[PDB]
Amino acid sequence: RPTLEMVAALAGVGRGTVSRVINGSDQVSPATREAVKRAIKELGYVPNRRTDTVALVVSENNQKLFAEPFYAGIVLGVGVALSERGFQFVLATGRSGIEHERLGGYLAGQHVDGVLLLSLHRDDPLPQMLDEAGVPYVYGGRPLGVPEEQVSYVDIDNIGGGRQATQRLIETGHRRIATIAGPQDMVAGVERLQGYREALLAAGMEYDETLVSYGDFTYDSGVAAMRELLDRAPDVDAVFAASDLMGLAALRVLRASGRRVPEDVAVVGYDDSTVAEHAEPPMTSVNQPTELMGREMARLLVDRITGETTEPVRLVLETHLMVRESG
Amino acid sequence: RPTLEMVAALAGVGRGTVSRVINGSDQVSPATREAVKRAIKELGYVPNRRTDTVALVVSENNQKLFAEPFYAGIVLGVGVALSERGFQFVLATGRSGIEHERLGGYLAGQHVDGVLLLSLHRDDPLPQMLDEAGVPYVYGGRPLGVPEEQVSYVDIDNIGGGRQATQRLIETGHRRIATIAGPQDMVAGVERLQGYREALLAAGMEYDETLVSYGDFTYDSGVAAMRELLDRAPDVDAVFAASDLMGLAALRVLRASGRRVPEDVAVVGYDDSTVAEHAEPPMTSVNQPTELMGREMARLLVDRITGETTEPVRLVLETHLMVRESG
Ligand SMILES: OC[C@H]1O[C@@H](O[C@H]2[C@H](O)[C@@H](O)[C@H](O)O[C@@H]2CO)[C@H](O)[C@@H](O)[C@@H]1O
Ligand SMILES: OC[C@H]1O[C@@H](O[C@H]2[C@H](O)[C@@H](O)[C@H](O)O[C@@H]2CO)[C@H](O)[C@@H](O)[C@@H]1O
Repeated sequence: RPTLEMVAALAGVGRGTVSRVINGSDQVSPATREAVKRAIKELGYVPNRRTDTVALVVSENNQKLFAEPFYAGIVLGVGVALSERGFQFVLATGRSGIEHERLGGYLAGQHVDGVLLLSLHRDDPLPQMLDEAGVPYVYGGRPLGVPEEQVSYVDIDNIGGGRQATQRLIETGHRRIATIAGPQDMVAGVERLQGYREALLAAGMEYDETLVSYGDFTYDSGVAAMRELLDRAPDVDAVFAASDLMGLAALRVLRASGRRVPEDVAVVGYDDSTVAEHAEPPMTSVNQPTELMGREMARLLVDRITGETTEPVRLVLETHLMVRESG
Repeated sequence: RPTLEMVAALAGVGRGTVSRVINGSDQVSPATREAVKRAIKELGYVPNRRTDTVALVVSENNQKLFAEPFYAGIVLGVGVALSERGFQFVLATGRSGIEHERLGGYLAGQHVDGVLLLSLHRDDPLPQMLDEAGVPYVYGGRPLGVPEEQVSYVDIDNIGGGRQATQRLIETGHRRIATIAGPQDMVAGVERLQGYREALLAAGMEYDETLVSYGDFTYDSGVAAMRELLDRAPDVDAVFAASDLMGLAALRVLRASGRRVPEDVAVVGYDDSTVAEHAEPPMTSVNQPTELMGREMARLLVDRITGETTEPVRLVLETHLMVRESG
C-alpha cells in the first residue's frame, strides 16, 4: 500500500512537504504542491483510507504517565469500558520523532482493531499514519488545526473550565490575575488560556499578556513560570495554573518569595487531583471527569470498530470547581 | 497449531488438569494423567516450543501501575534499554482470568517479538500460553514453582533486602519485631519474609508467626495487617513492612493507636520511594535498583529475540538500606 514516504521519495521532497500538501496547508509553493500531487497520482496514493485489541497511545515519554495525575483516570475508564465490550488495550507511548516513526509503522501492520489518541501535540504525525493505513481512531482531546467535523473525539469543556477558574478569582476580588498557561501546541493549553481571557473580558478587565506565562504541564515548567510572573508583575494577586502540578509549583515559588497563599496571592489549579488535595494550603482546582472521558473514548472507538457508528461523533464533557483553601 | 484448549477438549478435562500434566504436578491421578498424555500425542501437542516491539505485561489491574511506585521505574528502564537497541514497547495489564485469556490469545498471534513478564502471581497462565506459541519471554521476578534453570529472569536479592530491613531493627535494639509481609503467591512476598526469618534466626531470636501478618502490597492491606498485629501483640516494638505503601499504612495505624514512631515502634519499608521520603516521620526503606532491573530485563529479552543469546540467563541485583527517621 503506497505510503507518504513513497510520495516524498518520488516527488523529491521530504515528509514535511508531503504532510503539508495532504492537509491543504498554504505552506507549500504551487510548483512543489503540483509535483507532490503528480506523485500522489502516479502512485495511486490515498491519504484518508480481528484482534479485540485497542492501542491507547499517549504521545509523551512514558514517565509522564506516572508523574501527571490525568493519565491514571483515563486509563481506568478506558479499561472498564473496553472490558464491558469484550476488548482489551495495550498502552503505547513516545514523544520523539523516531518513536512516532516506529509506532506509526507498527500500527499500520494490523496489530490492533483501533487506536485511542491521547495527549497529542499539534503536528504529531500518528493520525496521518493511521489514516493512510485505514486504522480507525478516536481522540481524547480535540485536534488542533484539523476541521472538527472530520474526526471523532471526546474532550473536556476546557474553555469553560478556564472560565470557572478565572471567574472564581475575579469573584473573590482579585485585580491582577495571572495564569500559568498550558502549552499552546496542546488543545487544553489553548482552551484554558482562552477561558481565562474570556473571563477577564466578560468582567471588564484587561487581557494583559504580561500576566500570561507558559508551561508544558510539568512541575518544573510551573516553577519557571511562577518565578517569571513575579519578576514581571510583583503585584500579582492571583494565579490560575492550568494544571495541578504547575499550581503546586506556583504555591512553592510563592511561599519561597515570602507571599502568603491565599492572603497575598490566591491560586486555582486544574485536575482536582491528589496533588491539589495534599498541597499546603489545599488547592482549589477545576475538576474534569477524566474516568468518564476514558469510558466514552472507548465506547466511541468500539462503535467505529464494530460498524455500529459510521459517522464522526464528538462529545464534550463539563467541568466544575472544587473549592479549597488556596483560592 | 495445537493448543492446551484442544488437549483439554479431546481428553475430556479442563485447563487446570492439562496445565498440571504439562508441569508434571503431582495433582493429577495416574489415569487422568495418561488420558491427557494420549490426547497430547494424538494432537501432536508441544507445550514448550519482525515487529521491533516488546509487550511489557503487568499481571495486575491497570490502576496498580499508577498507585505503586515500583512500576514507574521498571517502565523507565525498559523504555531506555529498548530505545538504545531499536525496539519499542507496549504495556499490557490484567489480573483476571478473562483478561489473561484474551491477552494470551493475542500474544499468540505474532504481534510482538517478545514479552517481559512483571508482577506475575503463582499459577498465572500467561507463561504457558507463550511457551506453547513459541513467544520468547524474560521475567522481572523469578517465577515461583518453576525450575530456575529453565527460565531467563532479572530479580532483586529480596531475601537479602528482607535481611537488611530486619537486621536494622535488630541492631537498634528491638525485641518484638513484626512484619507486614507481601503476598505468598508473589516471589518478592515469599523472599522478603524469608529474609526476615533468616535475620531473626541469625540473631538467636525466635520466628514467631504471631508477629507475621500478610498484605498484597496495597495500602489498604497494610492498614488491615497493622491493626491485626496490634491486636495480637500490643507490645510490638518494630515492623518491617514489605513495601512502602504497606509501611505508610503501618505508620498511620500506629499513630492512630497512640504509638510514637520510632520511639514506641520503629518501621522499615521497601522501595525507597517518594512514599517513604514524604512519610511522617520519613521512612527508612530498602532501596532496590528498579530502573536497572528494567534495563536488564529489556537487554536479556532483546538478546533472545536477535539470537545473540540462546541459553537462559538469570541476573540478581543487590539492595541497600536507606536510613531515615522511622527506623
Ligand atoms: O490537565 C493537565 C493534563 O492535560 C492533558 O491534556 C488533556 C486534558 O486535560 C483534557 O481536558 C483534554 O480533554 O484531553 C487532553 C489530552 O489530550 C495532558 O495530556 C497532560 O499532559 C496534562 O497533565
Ligand atoms: O516492592 C513492592 C512491589 O513489588 C513488586 O514485585 C517486584 C519486586 O519489587 C521486585 O523485587 C522483583 O524483582 O520483581 C517483582 C515484580 O515481579 C510488585 O509487583 C508490586 O505489586 C509491589 O508494589
